[PDB]
Amino acid sequence: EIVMTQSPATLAVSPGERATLSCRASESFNSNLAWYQQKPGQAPRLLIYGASTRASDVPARFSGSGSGTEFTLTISSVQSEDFAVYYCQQYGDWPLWTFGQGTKVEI
Amino acid sequence: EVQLVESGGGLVQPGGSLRLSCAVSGFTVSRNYMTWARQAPGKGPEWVSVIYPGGSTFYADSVKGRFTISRDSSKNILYLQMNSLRVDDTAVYYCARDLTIRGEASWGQGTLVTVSS
Amino acid sequence: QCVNLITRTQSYTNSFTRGVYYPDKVFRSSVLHSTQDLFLPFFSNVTWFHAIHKRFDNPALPFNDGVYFASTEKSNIIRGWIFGTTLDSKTQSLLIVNNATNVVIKVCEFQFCNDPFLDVYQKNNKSWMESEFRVYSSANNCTFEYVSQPFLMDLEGKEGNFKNLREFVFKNIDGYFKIYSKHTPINLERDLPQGFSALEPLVDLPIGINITRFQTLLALHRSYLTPVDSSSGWTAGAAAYYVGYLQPRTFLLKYNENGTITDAVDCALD
Amino acid sequence: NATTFASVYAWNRKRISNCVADYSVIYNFAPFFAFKCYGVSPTKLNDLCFTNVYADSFVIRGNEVSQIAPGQTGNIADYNYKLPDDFTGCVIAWNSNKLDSKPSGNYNYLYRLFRKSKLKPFERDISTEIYQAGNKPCNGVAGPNCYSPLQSYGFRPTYGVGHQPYRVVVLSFELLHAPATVCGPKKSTNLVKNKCVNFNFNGLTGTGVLTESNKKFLPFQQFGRDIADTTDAVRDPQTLEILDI
Repeated sequence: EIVMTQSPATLAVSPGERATLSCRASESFNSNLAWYQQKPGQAPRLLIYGASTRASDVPARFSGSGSGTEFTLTISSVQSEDFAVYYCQQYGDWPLWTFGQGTKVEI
Repeated sequence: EVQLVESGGGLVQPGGSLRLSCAVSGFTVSRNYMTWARQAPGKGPEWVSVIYPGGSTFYADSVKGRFTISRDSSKNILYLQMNSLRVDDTAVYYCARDLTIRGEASWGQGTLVTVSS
Repeated sequence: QCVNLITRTQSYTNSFTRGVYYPDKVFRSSVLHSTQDLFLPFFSNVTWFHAIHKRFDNPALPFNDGVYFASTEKSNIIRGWIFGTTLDSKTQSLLIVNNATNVVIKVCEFQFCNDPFLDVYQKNNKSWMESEFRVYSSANNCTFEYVSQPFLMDLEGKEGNFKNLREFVFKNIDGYFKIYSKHTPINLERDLPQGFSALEPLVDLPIGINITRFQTLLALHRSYLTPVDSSSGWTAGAAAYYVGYLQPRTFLLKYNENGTITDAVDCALD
Repeated sequence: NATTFASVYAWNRKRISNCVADYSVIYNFAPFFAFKCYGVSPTKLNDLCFTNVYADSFVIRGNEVSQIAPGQTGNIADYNYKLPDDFTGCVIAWNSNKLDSKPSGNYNYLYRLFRKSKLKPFERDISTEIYQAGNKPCNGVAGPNCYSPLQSYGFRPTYGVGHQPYRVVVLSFELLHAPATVCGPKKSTNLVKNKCVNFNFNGLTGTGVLTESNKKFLPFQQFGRDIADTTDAVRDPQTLEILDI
């Protein structure tokens, strides 16, 4: 099935700054990518589905762009709560999908 | 709100058997897809098993032929019976109502499933 | 809808040499042969109905191992054909309609009326304004279709003397229902003529059914200017036609050098 | 080759009866993704005779055309279509990316993934009832977990091999006690004359030599057996050629 890589894997952005993450797929799916946020010791929380729309009670800073084998997630203003781990799930053959590996964002 | 409570985890030797319960509050387990997600401490999550309201159950490539996924509609509890466990099955187990096509998602707290001898 | 008349209120004659058809699709010339088959017996009692056409009847004609029909008439007021067992959404039923433009053949479960009726006036339009279609009116839950060429000879013939005689044989055997037809001109204007001609087959339909009753449908409808005299003019005397039944006997034939059946004898007579 | 192809949720029954199938331009049209034919083989399909033929049309992804099989369930095989286990036919699927997959998106193409039970084989369930995926009743409005049973494919020319629009034409052949109405038996060699030759006309076989038309056959006739119960006059079924044997 389709796997992914996350670039960069050593992300570290200061608070109050724009943040950029990129997901590169292995194969091509039907433009179904889900950006998920997991905090340490917490269940993962979905932010972006289809790489174009935010989730319920998710702020407007997170924005997805791109289609195909490259996707870009942009955080407008990280303020002391979005420092977590991000996965780009590929639900092109949903519910058969694949989550990420790890993108620990440091202060 | 949707609340998922996982229970039954613990230390079980490889080659043994175990049963996990997942209490679900918010909907019916016979009308929703329940994913039995795994997460490694070092790596990210993965899909392991899925279930359909019509009774269609699917397993991953490394877990097929050993696991049983079941539902209790009257008790609203998702059950997972695992047999012939290995060392690689030491992870943190979640009940995942992903449902990411429409755009709502709920994930359980999970239990640290440890398989070692 | 449905029309049933509360005002509801058989002149037998003789068939001499009628009801002979080609038994198969083989050709033989100037020879003779015999067949054990079901024909119309010679010199038999047939039911000549009420010899006018005002009058609109509801009989129950039973179908039994084929029916021989013959009715010399003009303008083709008699058109329909309904076959079945009870025709009330319980057992299988069959409908044949034989209008001027086309023919329609269905096998369905229709709710046929006790006395169904086809459509029709002109009234400064010169075309018949089709009023209603009270034949089945319901129960279209069936899954069959069959359309072919229009069957009968053209209608609205107003010749000074009687011209057309239309002769049919309905043979429902093996679930392989067969139609035999003949259109012949005789101008003598008296009942069944004394003569001889053969009938030819053209339609085989395999469906598989038991037919215990059949009934034919009449043309015209309610008298026009619908507010006045909608439907009260009619009595149980519908039309004039000839119906006979078939029996299995031996009916040794005679072929000419052109293969046309010219003479026949009965082996159960004198 | 149908423009505006019928989608998977509302596959139209196109029952074929009293027709003579060819089974040749079917195979010789478009590069087929999967020409799998379980139960019957497509090579002998032109020789096999069937009573009734159904044709159904699906539009599904390339990862969903493998779901169409007896005993298989999935996104399409559980709620969009179900196959009877006595199926005799083919599961032919296209690879139509040029005709479908608009750049703006073929959002008219959807598929069903909500149902209270499994689909019955050879049953179509087209409804617009709001599915109760949760515990609370819907009562018309989209409540807590009340959603439409349809989900959009969003077909566009950026998708993968298994996610492009895929046109599936499935043929169902059924036989019963009724005589077969759909066959492919059109094959007739040219004829010769004045030669010792075996002949096969309309199934009836024999041998001998041939002579052209001389007699006075009826407008409807095909068999000219004489007094001696011997076949001696025949007609060519394709063209009105009366022969003597």
